Amino acid sequence: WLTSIPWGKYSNENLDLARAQAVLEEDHYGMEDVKKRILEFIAVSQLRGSTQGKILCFYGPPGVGKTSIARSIARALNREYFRFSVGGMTDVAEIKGHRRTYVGAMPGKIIQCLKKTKTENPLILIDEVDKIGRGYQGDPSSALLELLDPEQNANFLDHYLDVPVDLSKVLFICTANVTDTIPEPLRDRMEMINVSGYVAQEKLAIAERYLVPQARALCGLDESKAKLSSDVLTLLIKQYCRESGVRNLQKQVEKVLRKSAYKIVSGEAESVEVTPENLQDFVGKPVFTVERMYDVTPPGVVMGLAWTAMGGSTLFVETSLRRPQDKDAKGDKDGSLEVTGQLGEVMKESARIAYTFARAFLMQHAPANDYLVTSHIHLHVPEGATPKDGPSAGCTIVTALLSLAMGRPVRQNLAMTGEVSLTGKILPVGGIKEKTIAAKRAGVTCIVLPAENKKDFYDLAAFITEGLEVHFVEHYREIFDIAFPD
Amino acid sequence: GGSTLFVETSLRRPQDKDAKGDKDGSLEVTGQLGEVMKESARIAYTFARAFLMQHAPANDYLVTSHIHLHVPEGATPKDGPSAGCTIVTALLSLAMGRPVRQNLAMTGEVSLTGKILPVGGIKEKTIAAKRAGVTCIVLPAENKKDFYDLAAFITEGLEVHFVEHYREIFDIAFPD
Amino acid sequence: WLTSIPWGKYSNENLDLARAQAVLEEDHYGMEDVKKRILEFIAVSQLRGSTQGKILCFYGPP
Amino acid sequence: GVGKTSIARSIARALNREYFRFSVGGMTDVAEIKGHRRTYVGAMPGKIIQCLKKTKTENPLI
Repeated sequence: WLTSIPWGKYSNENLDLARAQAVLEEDHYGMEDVKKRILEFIAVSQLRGSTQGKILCFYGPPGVGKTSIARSIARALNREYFRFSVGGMTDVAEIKGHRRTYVGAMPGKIIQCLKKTKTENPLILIDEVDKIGRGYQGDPSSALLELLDPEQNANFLDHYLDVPVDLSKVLFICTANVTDTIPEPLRDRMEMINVSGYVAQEKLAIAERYLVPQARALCGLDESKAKLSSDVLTLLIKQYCRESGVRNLQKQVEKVLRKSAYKIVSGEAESVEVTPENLQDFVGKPVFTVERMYDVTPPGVVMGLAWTAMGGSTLFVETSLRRPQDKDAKGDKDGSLEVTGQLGEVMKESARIAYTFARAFLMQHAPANDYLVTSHIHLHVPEGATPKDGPSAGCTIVTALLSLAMGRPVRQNLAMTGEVSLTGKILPVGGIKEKTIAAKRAGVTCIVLPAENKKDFYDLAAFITEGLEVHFVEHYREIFDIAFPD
Repeated sequence: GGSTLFVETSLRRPQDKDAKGDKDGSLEVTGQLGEVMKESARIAYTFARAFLMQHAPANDYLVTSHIHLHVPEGATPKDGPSAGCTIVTALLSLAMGRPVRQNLAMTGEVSLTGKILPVGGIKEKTIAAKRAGVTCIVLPAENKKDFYDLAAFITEGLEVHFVEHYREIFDIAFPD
Repeated sequence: WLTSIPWGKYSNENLDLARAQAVLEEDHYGMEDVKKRILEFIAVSQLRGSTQGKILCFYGPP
Repeated sequence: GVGKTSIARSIARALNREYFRFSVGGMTDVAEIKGHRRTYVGAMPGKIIQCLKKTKTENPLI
């Protein structure tokens, strides 16, 4: 075990920027930030000699190409590759081996990585960093810190092998679908890159240039026998697949290619020209026949954008009058409110703040409207949004409560996300790009965002912001003139 | 497999504690309820209340009455919320007393407003209903393909009913 | 234990689809999805040559 | 991000006494400070023991 380890053996690293740039572009679509960061890394390493190894993490929805882009980076840089599923782990021993006192004790897994790669400047991937239990007899995060410290990593040693080994030239990648649960000490030490979903156009491009040939090769097929139209892929994306990722699209394309291969072997068509008419037999029938859960937004229900752990979503904040408005015409009782959605205490406080603001705003605008003051109401804000992004539904909550008070439905194909501050001031929120792609995928044409988030919508591409009559606000009153124009 | 579970509702307390009383008609739920299913039961409760208020405003039963509902267990938590429609119709029947139409089954999630979402186990629930001997089955519209992907011999003897909103169901179980 | 292991020994695999389909229909009724999935697996393994191994689960009532 | 760790390093450099760091935050078990009983299979001493071994000094800067 000691001898098989490389010692001073550094894998030759690619340094030409154009070549690695082209490799990354041909192995992947989009991901401009990741490719630019790798180009900066190569430029630094070529401008400072020794092949330093920098740490970073890729945060984004699944089925986006994090493992694939890391593999492409290992390929382009010419350095080796090795991954590790840290998710749900509770035994640090595998990273440190043992004390050597066991029967044939093994070293740490990084020792195995160095042995297999045979070189001391490899690419290492860590998947499900956010899923670490860090429970009893575990706490591997500390070891991870020991690994990811810019200075301590240089003297890393194992329980099995107490000799130190340099981990400064080793490049580290980490992948997660959310940035909150990952430990803060581990969070700070490494930078954080956003690979954020795809719209139908990006998914179609990825499928036609990366998924279809890949699965044809997987199914032992050629570009002539199995033919898929871009229209077929678009229809599949719209109806057979509803998420920000690409994984389910991969499953469907693999299924159709499997059926095509079977039809070629035992069937009659030496080659197949897949079309939607034939897509029905190749896959089945549309699963998501509805673009949205609602299309008119009746009174008391409003669309909102949620930055759930898996990309973005178009949730529907709903309200109902759960008691007769007039128990006693003289009665000056409080219009109690019930809230559902598995809400935390911060969510409950935000709902209370939105309730107070809605009452005040009605009293300012419709003083005779005692509906909100005197009515027992129930609002359901669907869960799924991360707790940090949850308070972004206050704007929805307010407009939905107003609509219920006056009965005026919110404007159709309208989505919003923002945070109220007990007076109407709308604050910036996170997950702007995921929410934008969700709204685009849901048919939203008008979108309301805080002014402070304007940039996170303007830094987006142009083909991701077509038909979105954006509405940038700082105070809630403006929205009342948008959601309720008349 | 699948089963047919009879959701039950009872008035576990006197309706007229005080004629002028404006107290909430609280509801208790049995069936080893999880948090998600408890929230689904609450949502169905409020939806049924609002539905009565709209359809029968003079009916204060669901509002001024303390009720108990039991959903028989066996269903996995994922499929649990599918009984929201059953809960709503059971509460409505207890409110008006009109017994639900016989040989009628239903399953579908509710969204605090009556919109009905697709549910899983369509084939398994269909065979459970067929073995149970029903004729009218209510399913979400979005589940329709999952019911039409079944064989032909597996659907005779029942009149399927597809829906995307609960009002249609109120027009089915309570035709009169 | 080390020597008793089959090293490089691969059980000969049926590849014809008619006979396998008839066998599946003879030994069972229904399960059409499973039967056609096995047919597709055999077709893929035959087209690509080597007897590829694949993972799949059968979920249903006991 | 003010320079507490940096100025502790500077103090260790100036005094010439060795330096070592120990993150006690988010920590529950006392084992990492006092090791183990030496009887548990694969037992380890306290992290301070590792510090004393590494520094090769009796008066380092922890």
